[PDB]
Amino acid sequence: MLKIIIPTTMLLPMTWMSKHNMIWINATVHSLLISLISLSLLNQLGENSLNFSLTFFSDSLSAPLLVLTTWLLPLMLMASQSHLSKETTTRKKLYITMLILLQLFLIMTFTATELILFYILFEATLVPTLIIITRWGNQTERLNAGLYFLFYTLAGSLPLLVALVYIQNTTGSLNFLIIHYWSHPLSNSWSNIFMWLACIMAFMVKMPLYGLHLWLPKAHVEAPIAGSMVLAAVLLKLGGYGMMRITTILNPLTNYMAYPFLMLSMWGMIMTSSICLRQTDLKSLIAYSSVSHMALVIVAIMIQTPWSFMGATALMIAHGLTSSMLFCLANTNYERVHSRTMILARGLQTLLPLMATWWLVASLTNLALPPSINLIGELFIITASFSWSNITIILMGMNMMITALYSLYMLITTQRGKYTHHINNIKPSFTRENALMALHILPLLLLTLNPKMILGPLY
Amino acid sequence: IRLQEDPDPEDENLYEKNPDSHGYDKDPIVDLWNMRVVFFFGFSIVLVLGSTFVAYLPDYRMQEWARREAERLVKYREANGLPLMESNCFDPNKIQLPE
Amino acid sequence: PDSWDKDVYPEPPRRTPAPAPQTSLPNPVTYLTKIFDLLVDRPVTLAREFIEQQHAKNRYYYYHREFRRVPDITECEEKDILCMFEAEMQWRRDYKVDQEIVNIIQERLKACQQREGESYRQNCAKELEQFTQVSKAFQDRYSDLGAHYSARKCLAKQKQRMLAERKAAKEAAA
Amino acid sequence: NVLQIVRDHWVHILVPVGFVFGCYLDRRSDEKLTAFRNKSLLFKRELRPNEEVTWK
Amino acid sequence: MNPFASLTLTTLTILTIPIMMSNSNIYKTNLYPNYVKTTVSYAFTLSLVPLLMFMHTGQEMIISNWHWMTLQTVELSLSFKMDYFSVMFIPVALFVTWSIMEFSMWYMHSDPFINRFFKYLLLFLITMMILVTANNLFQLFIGWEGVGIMSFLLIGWWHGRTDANTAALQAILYNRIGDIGFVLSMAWFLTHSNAWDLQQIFMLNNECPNMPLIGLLLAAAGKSAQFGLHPWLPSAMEGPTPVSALLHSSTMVVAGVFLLIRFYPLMETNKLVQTMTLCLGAITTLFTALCAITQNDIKKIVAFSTSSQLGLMMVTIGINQPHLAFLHICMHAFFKAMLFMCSGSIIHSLNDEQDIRKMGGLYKAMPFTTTALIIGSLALTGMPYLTGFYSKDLIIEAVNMSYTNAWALLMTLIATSLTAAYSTRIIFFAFLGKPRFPPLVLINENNPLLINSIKRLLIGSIFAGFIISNNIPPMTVPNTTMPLYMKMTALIVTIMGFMLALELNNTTYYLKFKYPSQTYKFSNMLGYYPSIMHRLPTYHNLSMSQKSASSLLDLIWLETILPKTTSFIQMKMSIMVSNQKGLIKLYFLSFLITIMISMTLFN
Ligand SMILES: CCCCCCCCCCCCCCCCCC(=O)OC[C@H](COP(=O)([O-])OCC(O)COP(=O)([O-])OC[C@@H](COC(=O)CCCCCCCCCCCCCCCCC)OC(=O)CCCCCCCCCCCCCCCCC)OC(=O)CCCCCCCCCCCCCCCCC
Ligand SMILES: CCCCCCCCCCCCCCCCCC(=O)OC[C@H](COP(=O)([O-])OCC[N+](C)(C)C)OC(=O)CCCCCCCCCCCCCCCCC
Ligand SMILES: CCCCCCCCCCCCCCCCC[C@@H](O)O[C@H](CO[C@H](O)CCCCCCCCCCCCCCC)COP(=O)(O)OCC[N+](C)(C)C
Ligand SMILES: CCCCCCCC/C=C/CCCCCCCC(=O)OC[C@H](COP(=O)(O)OCCN)OC(=O)CCCCCCC/C=C/CCCCCCCC
Repeated sequence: MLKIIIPTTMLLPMTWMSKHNMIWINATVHSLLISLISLSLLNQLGENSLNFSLTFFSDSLSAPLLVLTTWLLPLMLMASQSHLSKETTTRKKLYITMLILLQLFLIMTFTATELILFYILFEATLVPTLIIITRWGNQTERLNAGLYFLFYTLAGSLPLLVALVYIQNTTGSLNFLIIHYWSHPLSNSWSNIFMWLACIMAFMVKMPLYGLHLWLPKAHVEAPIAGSMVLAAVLLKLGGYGMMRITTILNPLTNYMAYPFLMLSMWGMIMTSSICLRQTDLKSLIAYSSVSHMALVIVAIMIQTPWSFMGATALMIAHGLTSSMLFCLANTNYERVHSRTMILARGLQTLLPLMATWWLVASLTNLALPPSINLIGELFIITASFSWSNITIILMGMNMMITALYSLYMLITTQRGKYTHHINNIKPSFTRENALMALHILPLLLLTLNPKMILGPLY
Repeated sequence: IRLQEDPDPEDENLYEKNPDSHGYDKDPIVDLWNMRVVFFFGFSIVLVLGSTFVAYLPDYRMQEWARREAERLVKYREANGLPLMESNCFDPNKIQLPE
Repeated sequence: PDSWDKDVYPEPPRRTPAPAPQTSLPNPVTYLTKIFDLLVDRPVTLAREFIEQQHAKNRYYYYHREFRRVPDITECEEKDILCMFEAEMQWRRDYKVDQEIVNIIQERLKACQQREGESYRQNCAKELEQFTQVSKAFQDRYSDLGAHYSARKCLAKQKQRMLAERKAAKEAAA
Repeated sequence: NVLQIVRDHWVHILVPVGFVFGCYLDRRSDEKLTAFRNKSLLFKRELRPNEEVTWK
Repeated sequence: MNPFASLTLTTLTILTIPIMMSNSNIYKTNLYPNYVKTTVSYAFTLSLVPLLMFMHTGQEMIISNWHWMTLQTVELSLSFKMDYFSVMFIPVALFVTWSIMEFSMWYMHSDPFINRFFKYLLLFLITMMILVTANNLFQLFIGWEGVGIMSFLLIGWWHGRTDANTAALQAILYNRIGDIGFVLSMAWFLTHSNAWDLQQIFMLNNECPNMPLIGLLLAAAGKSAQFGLHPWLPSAMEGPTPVSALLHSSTMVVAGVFLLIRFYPLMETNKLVQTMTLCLGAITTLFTALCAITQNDIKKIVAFSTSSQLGLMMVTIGINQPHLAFLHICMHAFFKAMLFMCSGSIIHSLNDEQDIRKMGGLYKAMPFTTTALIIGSLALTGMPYLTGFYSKDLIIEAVNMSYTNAWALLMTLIATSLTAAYSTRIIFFAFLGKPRFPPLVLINENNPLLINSIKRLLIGSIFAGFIISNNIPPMTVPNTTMPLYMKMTALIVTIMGFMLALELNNTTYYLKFKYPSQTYKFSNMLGYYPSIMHRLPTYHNLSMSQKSASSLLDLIWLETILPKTTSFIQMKMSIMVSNQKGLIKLYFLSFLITIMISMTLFN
């Protein structure tokens, strides 16, 4: 994994030694090169994972997330160069450095072979994100959003650290291969119940679980465009990856401790879709859509079947791409009119045609339209939940109906209708914005063409 | 008033000075070359080359190998009357049950 | 064709009836088939002949990988990590092979149903029985192992099944 | 001139040399894990007359 | 190789071809509509060829050309089932689409985005072909959602029209409830049959159960606008007339009926689901005809007629006559497409006037559209030897001669009478009498595009039924023996409806004014179903979305429990700890207390 880690640690000096007018060009070009290099990890084995060394390893679950991170970095660079034109050169370099550090920590997190190193890195992802939010956010609420995000995540994660050190003391190793080959059943006792609670609650807060999600609207709405893109695409997937990795040793206690979390996830998925139906803010609408999708992923992981894990992985990748695209579209419209109210700007279908096409495609992918990988993952999760029980179909159907309703409501409100009469600063869409949308959408359709690359180890 | 504060500047339009602007930078040459490098590298290199690389990735998942092995096993078992799918993954002779 | 084994993928001998016309009218299907042969089949055949002739000049081979048997989880000692890893890998490969066996039987069932058409209920009883046996065995072997399945878990399930069978047999003989 | 261009475009080699160094370090890490090379029960075989190791 | 598979896949591919040319100067110019129409005509002939192949030897095939992915023991591959249903429906759909596209070349001349309109029509055709030829459930669902989203895009064609946007979203909502049912069926089939394809589903499901069959029934009702989920189809008239003629009435609303037909072995195995399908179809056809007989919008009348015919087809499926349902699908496609085209011609001639109260005198004002509409109405009502006779008459005879629900049979007969009634209403208020349109007469129906499209769909409305009936092999045992009065039941009720509706419409000439009745108010206002069911449930759901989920739970109580209470406790304790006056006497007395406590308590 050093052939991918070291190029980022070289991107840092490149950013800090480039000329003032070439920082964005250099960062984008070399981020795309690093993504191309990281595409090699998709060649996975059918029996075991790719164990590079004693510290880093790659799996059919880690590879798509790493590729998504490496592909997402240049898009964040494009959006940031859009909205940071008046900043000084030093602050531009600092912003690029924060993005690079976040990507490096995410790569090391997804490739870490030991639970304690994984914990250290996935906690280290907070600092660049908090700095980005609380420093380059636009509104007054960025400080409160950062506080909420940081303290929710840390209150979740500290008992996870205690549980990890206790597991190390009890068993002798936190290496994932060792804890998988030497896994032993977890007897039904209060101590095991609380260990299960510590681990699962940390990752549920990271997911986020319904009832533990307020930090997500707070942070996503108030963060800059790059922060919003990375929060939804990758940082939300740390919880799912951790739960997939950590549930090896939690059986058979997961068969009994999953009921409250399953009920919370299903009913909160319904509730957050309904909230999306009546949202006066576009970023809030997208954030609650993210909450619903991650609640579905939580349901899949908790029911814990080979068919659910594949759907969970596919839904994670598809939701990451779709949420990044939706946040980018909302940011473009915000840069037009300097306000996040959804009904302020209308008639954008007749004011900006190709951007309306991008909106339509993003909304179509947001709802499960076949044969998109969104639909593939959602359908796999729905079928696994149907096998689990036969009223999960009722809940999933209600969620799908409300999902289509709010997606098309957002599309119609933002695009259809008649344009606002007094808004006359909506310039034609930039080549940069259109290229950003194209780079968001085309990989989604290519992954639809080749679906087995994002179905996880269980395929 | 309570401060000596600058008024909020008017929003700047890139099309005002550069009518054919891609939206990357104020300087026309740097803007054009940023657009060129982004489009070339991203679309051409990443999309086309990575997509064809993924399409032609070698069969390391052993899907074709597993199909061939299954074909051979089915041929052997059906040609000799043995069941196509064994009832046990392991050998009861090698499994020692407690009494 | 020689591409696939006719025994692995069975197919009944085709019985096409001989045409016995009873009208002096021409056959539009026959005329259109002749036109299709003259306009499409011959050009594609010539193109494929040229392509195959090009292929035969640079002929090269690829092989089928062979794996030798290794001791399984039953033979592996407790907390012997190397033997445990070898047995787990072998069990995973055998699991994939069994999945492909089930897939082959299912494909045979589907093809026989479509072939028999209107009388599939009676004529496909042979293929339905084979699929029933294969599915029953596969389900008994890998039914509810879970997302984190392993050779140890499958062995424990087999031990539980064997204990239940032994108890039932002892009760019957009692 | 070349001296002015190189003074501005010398940073573009950093990521490529980092990639090369990372590949080299991957090779070095792999060369330290040759404890069961040509000794696994599944892949154990006799060496060819003109080769020293099965993999590097 | 047999030309069957090659020709079928070629028709599908050449349908797809003009979409690949949508980024070219031909798409930029004004030759794109004619280009798409020519491609559709070529596809129609190339699909007629395999129909000739089937009519001779009855050849049917499945083509699993490309393997998509293997999910353990479940293999999903791109498979097309070219059977009797596919090889008979494809030429009919392509013929109808060809006629609709020429009629749209005439009708949509002034539209700024006629090229995009033709691209959307072609995309809908492609998705419908995928749905029809799909061999496995995943591909069938792909076609399902494709035609749904194309309907959404084409209903709200005029994006500035709020009513158009509402109609599009309403159609999406009802089809999404249908998709809930479809996903239930797909999940059950996978779980209990280890496959998503028709071959293994039919093999393993020797006696199909209520859960999958009810899932399929719900999906079909949603897609075909049966009772309970009906209002979206009449409201879908907000789109342009070509969209209503091609998409909804003729080809897309028969998707649910086609889905039920494709699982006719399972439907034969079950009985309760057959009874439910029969009752749903009966109530749907009766209710929709009753609503139709008193509408003043010609597009609305034709839409309700389409819904009634769909209900009749669902009745046909419910009595275990799946092939009659498909025959009626074809015949109805023909004559309903022609009727919608004639209505669109009338609307265009009278300057976007869709009110029969303003139409009149068109019998002599427009000869060709008049005769075409009369022929279509006669075929719809079951003229003794037209296209609708070879399906509707057999359907009625099967309903009478089977072990059916008495109420369902009675409602079917009443629906036939009301069909005659609303056809009489259309003719009487659109062509007979004196003109009521504005004085500036812009009537001109001499366009070759319109004339040729109506001619092509007019020869089918007369002769296609005979040809199709005489060429298909016998798919069921005929009802040779029956009482004479029961043989004449369809004709008798048709004539009775004609006469009663004609008398009631002639009573309008009298200089006598009377207030409307309760039954008239119920029938005209669509049974009050759109009002209550579109105002009460939506209001309650949206109110709960903000009052309870957003405000009460998300913004108030979930904030009060974890983040606010903890912060308040920390603030209170911090104030308590730091609220010290810095008095050495006080905290040294505290030190003394601490020392005594340590000495005594700790041992
Ligand atoms: C909870 C109840 C649940 C019921 C479930 C079952 C429902 C079944 C319904 C069946 C259809 C009923 C009739 C149509 C109702 C709507 C009428 C309407 O809106 O007309 C305006 C509408 C025209 O409106 P417009 O031109 O816009 O002008 C506004 C009007 O001027 C405005 O003038 P208007 O407001 O004075 O006109 C309406 C008025 C006058 O219009 C009519 O009477 C039209 C129907 C006349 C024919 C139906 C009766 C006779 C049918 C059989 C005749 C032959 C029998 C056999 C004889 C030989 C036996 C060997 O209608 C009535 O007074 C009610 C008559 C229908 C009663 C339906 C059953 C009871 C409903 C609930 C109880 C309350 C009823 C009283 C009304 C409310 C309280 C005041 O009329 C038409 O378009 C024609 C309607 C009739 C044509 C079809 C006639 C034949 C088909 C139906 C009968 C079945 C024949 C085959 C039987 C086969 C058996 C095996
Ligand atoms: C057996 C042989 C099989 C095939 C082997 C092929 C081997 C090719 C070896 C040579 C490659 C290098 C030379 C060509 C590079 C591309 C230039 C080009 O097409 O420009 C035209 C295009 C279009 O040119 P244009 O639009 O500027 O000019 C049009 C013409 N006039 C002047 C009239 C306007 O160039 C661009 O768009 C410029 C964008 C920036 C390019 C920066 C290139 C940097 C150097 C190359 C780096 C490549 C890294 C690839 C990733 C890592 C490896 C996978
Ligand atoms: C303007 C008009 C638009 C429409 C018309 C456009 C022009 C016509 C295009 C028509 C395309 C219709 C679909 C037909 C596709 C044909 C090619 C396709 O079938 O090939 C697939 C090829 O699939 C590819 O693998 C898909 C590439 C997936 C790329 C993923 C993203 C690439 C990196 C991007 C970075 C972003 C990362 C995102 C998170 C991971 C099938 O895979 P496979 O059958 O096996 O290949 C056979 C070769 N083998 C046998 C050796 C294997
Ligand atoms: C299984 C899941 C539950 C299924 C039923 C749940 C129904 C939930 C209702 C959805 C809540 C609506 C959220 C927002 C939707 C968009 C807002 C809205 O109301 O749209 C307005 C729009 C405008 O009305 P118009 O008549 O066109 O008048 C226009 C005048 N200018 O109205 C609508 O589109 C709403 C239509 C759906 C409302 C609910 C009706 C569904 C109830 C029927 C369920 C019973 C089905 C029975 C099955 C029978 C087959 C076996």
